[PDB]
Amino acid sequence: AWLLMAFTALALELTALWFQHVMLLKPCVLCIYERVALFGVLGAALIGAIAPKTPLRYVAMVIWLYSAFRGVQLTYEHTMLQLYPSPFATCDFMVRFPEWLPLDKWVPQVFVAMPQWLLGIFIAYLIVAVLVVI
Amino acid sequence: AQYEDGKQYTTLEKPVAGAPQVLEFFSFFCPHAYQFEEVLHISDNVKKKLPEGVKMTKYHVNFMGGDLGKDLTQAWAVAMALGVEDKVTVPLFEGVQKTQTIRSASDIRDVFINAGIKGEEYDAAWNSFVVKSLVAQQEKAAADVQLRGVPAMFVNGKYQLNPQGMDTSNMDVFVQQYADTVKYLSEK
Ligand SMILES: COC1=C(OC)C(=O)C(CC=C(C)C)=C(C)C1=O
Ligand SMILES: [Zn+2]
Repeated sequence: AWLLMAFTALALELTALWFQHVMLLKPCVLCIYERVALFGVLGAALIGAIAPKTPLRYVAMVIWLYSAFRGVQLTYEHTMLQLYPSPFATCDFMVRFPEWLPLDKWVPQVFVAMPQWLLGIFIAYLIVAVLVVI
Repeated sequence: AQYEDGKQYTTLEKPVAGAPQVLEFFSFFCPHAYQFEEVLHISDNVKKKLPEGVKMTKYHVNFMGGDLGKDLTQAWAVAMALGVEDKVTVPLFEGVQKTQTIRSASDIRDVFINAGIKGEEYDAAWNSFVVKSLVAQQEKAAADVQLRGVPAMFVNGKYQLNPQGMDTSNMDVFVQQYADTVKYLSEK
């Protein structure tokens, strides 16, 4: 089951990290939110959970759970706010991240040199969390 | 007592000595906050609860539009420098989306004149010592309490409320809740 997500992770890890390079940095924050979540959960899955294709097999559900939860809410949010400008909402950059956890943005993001579409992928991947369980 | 830190005000890590009693960092363009001050006029609705007579302050931020951000900052500082902040505030605030003046200095200035103020004042303030001190004061003010780039009103040494901590079920009364936290921090 590892290679199953690794194929997309290998390409998705890079592809996601690809189309954000020379294309012209174009940094933000909410951007880093899905990126740190997208990479964290996809990795946590292959990097670990997605490996025991035979026992209790259910370590990934928790990992996938977080993927979309954040994903769906990272997709279905600021985006809607954009056409319905609301007070609490505003602009931002970088965004803090206590509990140490090295760089996080100071590198995962800046370590390089229309996103609306991105919204559909996560919203879709959401159901993948349930079916994959087996 | 059902009321505690976390879902009312964000607890900073270090206050800024000598900093204004109540200071708001906002932008003239980019944030949805446009409604914050233009629609809910929170800075205005909230000032109405002035406790004991605490004075409020308004600051602009440097992000977005590199030079434009900084340029608008001077403009805002120029406003505070003339003392004619309230009058030009809205016209210039509303001047961004509803007039689209985001251009050069001489342009950004032109609308400033249009706000019903005489140029003889704006001219001196364009570079005067007072203005230079004010533009820097912004950045500094923000930097002392690490902003990030969002609308937030901090209270004398105290912290700013958590807009996401409160509730959003009464766009109207929301000011009261927004204003209940500020009042408390002022003398408590
Ligand atoms: C809203 O935040 C994001 C972007 O906006 C600047 C992106 O461009 C990208 C990358 C864009 C492409 C076309 C791969 C991602 C992944 C993202 O989360
Ligand atoms: Zn109105």
